Amino acid sequence: EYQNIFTQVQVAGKPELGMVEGVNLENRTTGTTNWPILGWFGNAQLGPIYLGTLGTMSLIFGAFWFFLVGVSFIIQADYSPALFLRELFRAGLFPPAPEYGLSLSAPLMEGGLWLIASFFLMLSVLLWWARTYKRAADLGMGKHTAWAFAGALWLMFVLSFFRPILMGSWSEAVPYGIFPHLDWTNNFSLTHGNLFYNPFHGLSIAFLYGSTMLFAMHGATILAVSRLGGERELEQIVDRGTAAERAALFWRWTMGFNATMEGIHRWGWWFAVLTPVTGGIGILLSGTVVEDWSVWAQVHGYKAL
Amino acid sequence: ALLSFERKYRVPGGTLIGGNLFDFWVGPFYVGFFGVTSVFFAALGTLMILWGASLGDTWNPLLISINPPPLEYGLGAAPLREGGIWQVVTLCAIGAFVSWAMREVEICRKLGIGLHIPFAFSFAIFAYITLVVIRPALMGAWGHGFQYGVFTHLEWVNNVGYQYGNFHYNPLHMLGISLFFTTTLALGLHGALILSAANPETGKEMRTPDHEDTFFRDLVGYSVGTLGIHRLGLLLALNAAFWSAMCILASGTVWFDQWVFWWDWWYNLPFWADL
Amino acid sequence: SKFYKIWLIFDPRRVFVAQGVFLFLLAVMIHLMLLSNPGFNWLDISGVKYERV
Amino acid sequence: SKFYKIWLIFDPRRVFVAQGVFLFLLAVMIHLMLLSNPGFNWLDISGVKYERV
Amino acid sequence: SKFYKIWLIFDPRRVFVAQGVFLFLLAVMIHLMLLSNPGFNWLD
Amino acid sequence: SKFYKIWLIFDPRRVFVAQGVFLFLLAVMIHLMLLSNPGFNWLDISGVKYERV
Amino acid sequence: SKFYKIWLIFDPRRVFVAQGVFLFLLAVMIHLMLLSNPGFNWLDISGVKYERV
Amino acid sequence: SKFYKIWLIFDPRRVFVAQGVFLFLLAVMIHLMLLSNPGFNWLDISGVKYERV
Amino acid sequence: MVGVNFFGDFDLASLAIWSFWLFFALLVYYLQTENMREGYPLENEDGGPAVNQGPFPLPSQKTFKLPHGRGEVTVPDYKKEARDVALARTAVNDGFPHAPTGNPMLDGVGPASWAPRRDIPELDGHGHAKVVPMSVASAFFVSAGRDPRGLPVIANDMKTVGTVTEMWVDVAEHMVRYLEVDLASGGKCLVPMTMAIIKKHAVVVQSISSAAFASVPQTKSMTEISMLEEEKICAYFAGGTMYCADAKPK
Amino acid sequence: AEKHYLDGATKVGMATMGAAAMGKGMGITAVVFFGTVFFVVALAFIGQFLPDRSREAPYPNTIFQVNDIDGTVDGKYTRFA
Amino acid sequence: DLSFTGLTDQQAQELHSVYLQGMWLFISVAIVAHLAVFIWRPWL
Amino acid sequence: DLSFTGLTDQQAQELHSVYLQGMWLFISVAIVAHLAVFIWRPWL
Amino acid sequence: DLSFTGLTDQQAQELHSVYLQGMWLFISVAIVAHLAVFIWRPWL
Amino acid sequence: DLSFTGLTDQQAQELHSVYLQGMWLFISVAIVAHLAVFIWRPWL
Ligand code: BCL
Ligand code: BCL
Ligand SMILES: CC[C@H]1c2cc3[nH]c4c(c3C)C(=O)[C@H](C(=O)OC)c4c3nc(cc4[nH]c(cc(n2)[C@@H]1C)c(C(C)=O)c4C)[C@@H](C)[C@@H]3CCC(=O)OC/C=C(\C)CCC[C@H](C)CCC[C@H](C)CCCC(C)C
Ligand SMILES: CCCCCCCCCCCCCCCCCC(=O)OC[C@H](COP(=O)(O)OCCN)OC(=O)CCCCCCCCCCCCCCCCC
Ligand SMILES: COC(C)(C)C/C=C/C(C)=C/C=C/C(C)=C/C=C/C(C)=C/C=C/C=C(C)/C=C/C=C(/C)CC/C=C(/C)CCC=C(C)C
Ligand SMILES: COC(C)(C)C/C=C/C(C)=C/C=C/C(C)=C/C=C/C(C)=C/C=C/C=C(C)/C=C\C=C(\C)CC/C=C(\C)CCC=C(C)C
Ligand SMILES: COC(C)(C)C/C=C/C(C)=C/C=C/C(C)=C/C=C/C(C)=C/C=C/C=C(C)\C=C/C=C(/C)CC/C=C(/C)CCC=C(C)C
Ligand SMILES: COC(C)(C)C/C=C/C(C)=C/C=C/C(C)=C/C=C/C(C)=C/C=C\C=C(C)/C=C\C=C(\C)CC/C=C(\C)CCC=C(C)C
Ligand SMILES: COC(C)(C)C/C=C/C(C)=C/C=C/C(C)=C\C=C\C(C)=C\C=C\C=C(C)\C=C\C=C(\C)CC/C=C(/C)CCC=C(C)C
Ligand SMILES: [Fe+3]
Repeated sequence: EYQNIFTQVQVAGKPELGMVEGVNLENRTTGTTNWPILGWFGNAQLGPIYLGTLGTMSLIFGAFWFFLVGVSFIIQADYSPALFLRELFRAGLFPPAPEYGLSLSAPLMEGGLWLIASFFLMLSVLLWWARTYKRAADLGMGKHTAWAFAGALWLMFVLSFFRPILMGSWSEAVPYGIFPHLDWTNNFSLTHGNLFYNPFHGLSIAFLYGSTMLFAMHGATILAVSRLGGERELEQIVDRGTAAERAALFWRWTMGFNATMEGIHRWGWWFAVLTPVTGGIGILLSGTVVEDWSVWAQVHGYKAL
Repeated sequence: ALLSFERKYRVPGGTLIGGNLFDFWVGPFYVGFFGVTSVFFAALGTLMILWGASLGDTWNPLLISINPPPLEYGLGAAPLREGGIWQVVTLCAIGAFVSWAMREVEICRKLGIGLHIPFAFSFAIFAYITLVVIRPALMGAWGHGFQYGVFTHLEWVNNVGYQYGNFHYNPLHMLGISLFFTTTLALGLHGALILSAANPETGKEMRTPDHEDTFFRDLVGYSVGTLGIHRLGLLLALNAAFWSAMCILASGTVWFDQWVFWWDWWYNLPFWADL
Repeated sequence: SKFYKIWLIFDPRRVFVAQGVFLFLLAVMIHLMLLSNPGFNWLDISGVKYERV
Repeated sequence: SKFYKIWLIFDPRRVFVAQGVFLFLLAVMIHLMLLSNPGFNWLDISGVKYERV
Repeated sequence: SKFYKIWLIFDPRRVFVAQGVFLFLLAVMIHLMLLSNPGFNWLD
Repeated sequence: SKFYKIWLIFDPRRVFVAQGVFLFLLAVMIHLMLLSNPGFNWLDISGVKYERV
Repeated sequence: SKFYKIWLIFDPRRVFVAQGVFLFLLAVMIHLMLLSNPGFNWLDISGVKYERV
Repeated sequence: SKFYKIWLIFDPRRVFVAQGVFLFLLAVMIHLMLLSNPGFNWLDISGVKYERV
Repeated sequence: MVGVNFFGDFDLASLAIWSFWLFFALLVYYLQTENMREGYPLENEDGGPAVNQGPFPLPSQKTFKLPHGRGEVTVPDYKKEARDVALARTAVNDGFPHAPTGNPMLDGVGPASWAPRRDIPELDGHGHAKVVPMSVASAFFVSAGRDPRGLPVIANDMKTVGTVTEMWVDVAEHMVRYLEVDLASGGKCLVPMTMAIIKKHAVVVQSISSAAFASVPQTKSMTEISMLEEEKICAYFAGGTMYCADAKPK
Repeated sequence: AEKHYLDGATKVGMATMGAAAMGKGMGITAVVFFGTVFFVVALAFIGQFLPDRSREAPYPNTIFQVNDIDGTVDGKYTRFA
Repeated sequence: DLSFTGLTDQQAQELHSVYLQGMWLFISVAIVAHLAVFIWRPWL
Repeated sequence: DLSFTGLTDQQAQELHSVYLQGMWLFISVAIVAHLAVFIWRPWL
Repeated sequence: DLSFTGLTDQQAQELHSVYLQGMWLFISVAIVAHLAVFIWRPWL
Repeated sequence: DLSFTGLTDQQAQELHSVYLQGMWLFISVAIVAHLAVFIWRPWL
C-alpha cells in the first residue's frame, strides 16, 4: 500500500506568487525557483519572500550581532584562521565577569562586546516578532503565530535579560558559543542544586515530550486518513468528511476521547507554547526564589529524606 | 453513547486473532483480542506497582519507586523483593505497550485507514525497550534499567548522564535534542497557522490554504505545504525517538569516557594538533 | 424514601459498572493500606504468632 | 433472591469476558503477593523443610 | 451438567485459538516464576 | 424556601455525578489528612493503646 | 437596589458554577493556610491541649 | 457625569469578568505581601500578642 | 525572595506551581469543550439521544464565514447526520457491531462510509475549481518522477482493468490527486493517487478488485469534481481495503 | 455451508479442528516468545564481546531507604554491599 | 411520565428493590467481617 | 428587551431572590463560625 | 417487561441457574484450597 | 432459543464432549509431569 511519505510524480504549473489581501506588493520579491528534490517531501517552489521595513531592520540587527560574535572569535583566536576554524564550536563571546554587576563599564573584550552584540540581538528578535505579527495582519489572519513566538521569546529573555537583572549581574547570562552555551546549561543546573527537582522544569519537559508525541500522533493520523481528503484540514473544519470522522473515531475507540479537526491544532498550539512559557517561569524562580531545588524538593515532599 | 456520525462505522471485521470473539465495544473503547491483553497487562503492572509501594515506607505517589535488581544478579531473575517486582512490571509494561499497538492496528483495519499511528507508537516503544532491555542486556545486568518512580527515574537519568561527564557532548544526544526542539517548533507553527486561517481577524471570511502558503512564503520564503507539514512532523518525531535510543545505547556499550573527549578526533587533527 | 427514581435519571448499566469499579478499587486500597502498616499486616503477624507460622 | 434479572441488564458475552479477566488477574496478584512474603513463599518454605527440598 | 451451553454464546474455533495462546502464556509465567527462585531453577 | 428551581436550571445528571465525585474525593482527602497526622492516625493509635494490639 | 437585572445578561449556569468553584478553592486555601501555621493547626493544638489528645 | 456610554463600547460581560478577576488577584497578592512580611503577618502577631493565642 | 515563605513553607515557588495547576485545569476544560463542536450530542444506537452525555457541557455556538459566497457555518450544529445508513444491529444490548444489510461497498457503510458533504467543488483562493484534469489546468506538466499516463492499471487481483489516460491535479497545492482510468468495462474511473502505486510497467491498486472497478462512484462532470463525489470515490477505495481483501493472491 | 462445520462427524472432525486451532494458537505464541527470548539471549551473548569497560558502569539507581524493600532499613540492597 | 433513561415508574421500583437486596447482602457480609476483625485486632 | 440569557424579567426576579436567600444563609453561618473561632483563638 | 439484553425472563433464569452451578463449583474448590492452606500454614 | 454462535443444541453437546476429552488428556499429562517434578523436587 502506498504510504504517503514521498510523492510519486511531481507536477508544476505557473509559479504561485501569493494571495493579495492587503500586502504591499512592491515589498514582495518576484523570483521563484522550482527545486524538485524538495518536491519529493513537500513543495518544490522556493517562493518569493516579503521584505519590508521590519524584516530589513531585523535582518540588519541580527546580521550585525552575528558579525560581532564572529569578530570576537577572530580576535580571541589571536588572528589565526586555523584556530578560528578549529574553535568554531568551542569559542564563545562571554558576558562580563561578576564584579561588573549590571554596569555597562566592562572592557570591550571582557563583556563589552558581549553587551553590544546582545543589544543588537535583542533588537532583531523583537523586530522579527513584529514581522510575524504584521505578515498575519496584512493577510487578514489571526495572530496565533506571533503569540506562540512570544512564548519562546519569553524563555529567551528570562534567560539573558530578566533573570540576570533580578540577580544583579550580567555574568549569569548565556554566552554566544555552541559548546559554551551547553556548558552554561550544565553549570546552571549544577549551581541551583539539580534542575530535575524544579517543578517547572518538570512541567516544561512534560510539554516538550507531549508536543513531540502529539505531533507524531497528528502527523500519523493525517497521513493515515490521506486516502480520504484528509490533509485538506481547512474545509474539513467547515465541511466534515469521512477523513475527520474516521480520525475522530480512531482516537475515540483507542483512548476513549477524541479531538476535532480544528481543535487538535489548539492542543498542539498550547502544548508547544507551554514548553517555553513554563520553562521560563522555572528559570526565573531559580536563584531568585529557590537556590537549591534538591533541598526544596525534600522540604516539599517529592525528594526522599 | 455514540457520536452522531459513529454508527455507520461500527461494523464487524478488521480483527487479527480471535474473529468476532472480542469484536465489541465497552463504552467508547474498542476491545478486541489485544484490548483484553492490554487491559490485563496494564492492570497487573499497576497492581504490582501498588503492591511494591505497600512494601516500602511511603504512600506518597511522588516518592514511590520500584527498583531494578542489583548488578550482582546479572541477567538472572531476581528475588521478588530484591528487584523481581521491577522485572515483573517491566514484562507487564512491554506486554501492554505491544498489545496497545496491536489493538491500534485492529482499529485502523476496521476504519480502513493507514497504519501510521501504530508505526509511530512502535518507535516510542523501541525507545523504551532500548532503555530497559537492549542496553542492560549488552551491559550484562538488568540493574542498568531505570527505577520506576515519578522522581526517582530522574535520579537514574542524572546518574547515567553524569557517568559520561556532561552528557551534552554526545553527538547523537545533540541530534536528538535538535529533533525534539524542532518538532516542538514545527507543532507550534503548524497549529498557529491552522488557527490563524480558521480564526481570522474579526469580521473577515475564513482564510484559504492559499493564504497560509502565502503567509509562510512571506515570512521565510518557503512553504512545505499541507501534506508536507504532516510528513515532516511525523518524521521529525520518529527520528527524535530513534536517535535518542541510539544516543543512550552507545553510552556504556561502545563509549566509556566523558563524552567531551569524543571530539578530540577533531581537536587532535595533526595539522592543528599542537596549536 | 423513594430513591428508586434514581433509575429515571441514571442508566443501570453505567451505574453498576461504575459501582463495581469503585468498590474494587476501594477494597484494594484498604487492604493495601492495612498491609503496608506493620500493625495490621496479617501475614507477618501470623508469622510472629505461630513462630514463623 | 431474584438476582437472575442481572441478565436482563448485562449481556453474558461481555460479562463473561470481564469476569474471566478480573478473576485471573486477582488470582495472579494474590499468588504474587504470597510469593513476595517470606512466610508464605512455598518454594523457599519447602527448601527449608527438606534441607534444600 | 449444562456447561455445554457455553458454546452457544462463544464460538468454539475462536475459543480454541485463544485458549492455546492463554495456556502457553500461563506456562511461561509458571516456568520463569520457577526460574526466579534459586531452589527451583533447573538450568543451574 | 424554593431552592428546588435549581433543577430547572442545572441538569440533574451532571450535578449528581459531580456531587458524588466531589464528596468521595473530599472524604478521601480528609481521611488521608488524619492518617498523615500522627495524632489522629487511628491504626497506630490503636497499636499503642492495646500494647501492640 | 435593582441588581437583579444582571441575570438578564449573565447566564446563571456559568455564574453559579464559577462561584461554587471559587468559593470551594478559597475555603480550601484558607484552611490550608491555618493548618500550615503552627498557631492555628487545630489537630496539633488539640494534641497539646489534651496531653496527646 | 456621562460615562455610561463606555458600556456602549466595551461589552459588560467581558469587562465585569475581567475586573472581578483583576480585583481578586490584586487583593490576593496584597494579602500575600502582608503575610510574607513578618511585621504585618497577623497570625504570628496574634500568636505573640496572646502568648500562643 | 529566597527563604521567605507565605503560610509557613508555602513559597512564591509553591504559589507559582499551584497557580499553574489551576490555570491548566481551566485550559483542559477549555480545550475539551472546544473539541466538542462535532459529533454532539451523543446518540444511542437507534438514532435517538443518548442517556449519558458526559461531564463536559457543549460549547457556545461559533460561526465561520465562507469565502466566494458560500454562506456561514455554525458549530456545534446539534443536527443529525443527513444520510441513511443501511445497517442493522446484531444484538439488543449496546457495544456490538451493526451488520450491513446489503452490499457494504455499494451502500457506503463501514470502511466504505461516506459523509454527506456539499455537492459543489472545493475552491482555491481565487474562486476557481481546486482539483481539475490537466486538460483544463493546461499549464501543468510533469516535473519529476514517472508519468503514469498510458500505463495499464492492475487491480488487487492481478488483472488489468484499463489504462491511465489523465491526471487530476490540485491547482493550489501543485499535486496530482486523481488518476483517470479508461476501463475495458466500457467507461471511466477516478482513482485516488493516495491509493495507487506507479511502477515502470503499471499502476497497481491493491485495495480494489477487478469486479469492483465496474462500479466506481461516478462524477457528474469530467472537468470538475464535487466534495461529495470526492468522498464517495475515496470511501469506495478505502472500503475495498476490507470488502475486497479476499480477492488477493494466495 | 454457512457454518464452519455442519456434518461435524461429532467426534473426529471436531477433534481435528479443535486440535488444529489450539495448536495454531499455542504455536504462534511459542514462535513469538522464543523469538523474543532468542533476541535477548543474542544481545547478552554479543555484549560478552564488548570491551571489558562495558562492565565498569556502577549501579545507576539510587536506593532511598524509604523504597528499600529487601528486609533491612539501610538504604541499599543488603547481603551484597 | 417522562424519564431520562426511558424506564417506567414500575420498572424503576422493581429494579431498586432487587438492587437493595443485593446491597443489603453485601453490607451484612461486610458487617460480619468487621466484627470478626475488631474482635481479632481492635482498631478503636 | 435584551436577554443574553433568555430569562424573562420576573424569572430574573425570582432567581435573584432565591440566590440572595442562599447567599445570606451562607454568610450568616460564616459569621457565626468566625465569632466562635475568634472566641476560641483570637487573630486580631 | 424490562429487557436490555434482549433475553426473555425464562432464558435469563436458565442462564443464571447454569452460571450459579459454575460459580458454586469454583467456590467449593476455593474453599477446599483455603482450608488446606490454613491447616498447612494458618494466617489468622 | 439463545444462540449467539449459530450452533444448535446438539452440536454444542458433541463439541463439549470432544472438548472435555481433550482437556482431560491435557490434565492427565500435566499430572504425570507434576508427579515427576514432585518426586524430583517436592514443593510441599
Ligand atoms: C545538566 C543539564 C540540566 C538541564 C538544564 C536546563 C536549563 C538550564 C534549561 C533547561 C531547559 C529545558 N530543558 Mg533541560 N536540563 C537537564 C535535563 C533535561 C532533559 C533530560 C532528558 O535530561 C530534558 C528532556 C530537558 C528538557 C528541557 C526543555 C523542556 C527546556 C527548554 C524548553 C524550550 O522551549 O527549549 C527550546 C527554546 C528555547 C531555547 C527558547 C529560545 C529560542 C529563541 C526563541 C530563538 C530565536 C532565534 C535566535 C535568536 C536566532 C537564530 C535564527 C537564525 C535563523 C540563524 N532537560 C539537566 C537537569 N534545562 C530550559 C528551561 O526552560 O528550563 C526550565 C533552560 O533554560
Ligand atoms: C544529567 C542529565 C543529562 C542527560 C542525560 C540523558 C540520558 C541518560 C538520557 C537522555 C535522553 C534524552 N535527553 Mg538528555 N540529558 C541532559 C540534558 C538534556 C536536555 C537539556 C536542555 O539540557 C535536553 C533537551 C535533553 C533531551 C533528551 C532527549 C533527546 C532524550 C529523551 C527523550 C526520549 O528518550 O524519548 C524517548 C521516549 C520514551 C522512552 C517514552 C516511552 C513511552 C512508552 C512507549 C509509553 C508509556 C505509557 C505510560 C506508562 C502510560 C501511562 C498511562 C496514562 C493513561 C497516560 N537532555 C543532561 C546533560 N538524557 C534519554 C534518551 O535518549 O532515551 C532514549 C536518556 O536515556
Ligand atoms: C513554541 C516554542 C517553540 C518556538 C516557536 C516559534 N519560533 C519561531 C516562531 C514560533 C511560533 C516564529 O514565528 C518565528 C519564525 O519566523 O519561524 C519561522 C520563530 C523562529 N524561531 C527560530 C529559531 C529557534 N526557535 C527555537 C525554539 C522554539 N521556537 C520553541 C521550541 C530554537 C531553539 C530550540 O533553540 C531556535 C533556534 C527562528 C527560525 C525564527 C525566528 C527568526 C529570528 O529570530 O530572526 C531574527 C534574526 C536574526 C538573529 C538574523 C540572523 C541573520 C543571519 C545570521 C545572517 C547571515 C548572513 C551571512 C551568512 C553572513 C553573516 C555575518 C556578517 C558578515 C553579516
Ligand atoms: C493509577 C493512577 C491512574 C492515573 C495516574 C496516571 C497519571 C495521570 C496523569 C495524566 C492523566 C491521564 C489520564 C487520562 C484519562 C483517560 C480517560 C479519558 O480521558 O476518557 C474519559 C473521558 C470521557 O470522554 P468523553 O465522554 O468523550 O468527554 C467529553 C464528553 N463530555 O474523556 C475525557 O475526560 C476528556 C478530557 C480529556 C482529558 C485531557 C487529558 C489531559 C492530558 C494532558 C497532560 C499533559 C501534562 C501532564 C503533566 C505531567 C507532569 C508529571
Ligand atoms: C503468581 O504466579 C503463579 C502463576 C505462581 C500462580 C498462578 C496461578 C493461576 C492464576 C493459575 C490459573 C490457572 C487456570 C485458570 C487454568 C485453566 C486451565 C484450563 C481451562 C485448561 C483447559 C484445557 C482444555 C483443552 C486442552 C481442550 C482441548 C480440546 C480439544 C478438542 C483438543 C483436540 C484433540 C483431542 C485429542 C480431543 C479428544 C477427542 C477425542 C474424540 C478423544
Ligand atoms: C481510611 O482510609 C479511607 C481513606 C479508607 C479511604 C476511603 C474512605 C471512604 C471515603 C470510604 C467511602 C466509601 C463508600 C462511598 C462506600 C459506598 C459503598 C456502596 C454504595 C456499596 C453498594 C453496594 C451495592 C450492591 C452490591 C448492589 C447490588 C448487588 C446486586 C447483586 C443487585 C442485583 C441488581 C439487579 C439484579 C437489577 C436487575 C433488576 C431488574 C428489574 C432487571
Ligand atoms: C567571516 O565573518 C564572520 C566574522 C561571519 C565569521 C563569523 C563567525 C560567527 C558568526 C560565529 C557565531 C557563532 C555562534 C556560536 C552563534 C550562536 C550563539 C548561541 C548559542 C546563542 C544562544 C543564545 C541564547 C540567548 C538566550 C541569547 C540572548 C537573549 C537575549 C534576551 C538578548 C538580550 C540581552 C541583553 C543583555 C541585551 C543588552 C541590552 C543593552 C542595552 C546592553
Ligand atoms: C487566603 O488568605 C488571604 C487572606 C491570602 C487572601 C484573602 C483574599 C480574598 C480577596 C478573599 C475574599 C474573596 C471574595 C471576593 C469573597 C467573596 C465571596 C462572595 C461575594 C460570595 C457571594 C455569595 C456566596 C454564596 C454562598 C452565594 C450563593 C448561595 C449558595 C448556597 C452557593 C450555591 C448557590 C448558587 C451558586 C446560586 C443558586 C442559589 C441557591 C440558593 C442554590
Ligand atoms: C490482600 O487482599 C487483596 C488486596 C486481595 C484485595 C482483595 C480483593 C478481592 C478478593 C476482591 C473481590 C473479589 C470478588 C468481589 C468476587 C469474586 C467472585 C467470583 C469468584 C465469581 C466466580 C464465578 C465463577 C463462575 C461463574 C464459573 C462459571 C462456569 C460455568 C461453566 C458457567 C456457565 C454459565 C452459563 C450462563 C452457560 C450459558 C447458558 C445458557 C443458557 C446460554
Ligand atoms: Fe494538521
